[PDB]
Amino acid sequence: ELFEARRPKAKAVISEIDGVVRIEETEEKLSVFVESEGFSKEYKLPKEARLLVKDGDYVEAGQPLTRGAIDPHQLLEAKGPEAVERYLVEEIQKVYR
Repeated sequence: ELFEARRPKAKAVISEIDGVVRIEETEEKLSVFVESEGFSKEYKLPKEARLLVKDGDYVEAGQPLTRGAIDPHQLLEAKGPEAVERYLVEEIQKVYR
């Protein structure tokens, strides 16, 4: 899955830009706002999904919000080549180790 650069089947959502996390939990919804100084994008997730972020936390661009495998391509647009190289080499080594 790593050597072929495939979007994982159960994949985590990563933040596109910087901001601070503001949680919203409805009975039927679990939207998450990452709020920057200019404007902000909203990510709607399944209700039972696991989160890595406490509320009101500062998240860099390309930081996993969800638990799951990162899509290497989403990461390439957000963080640039060196960040993807870091992710691939370590994630491969995880299995072999």
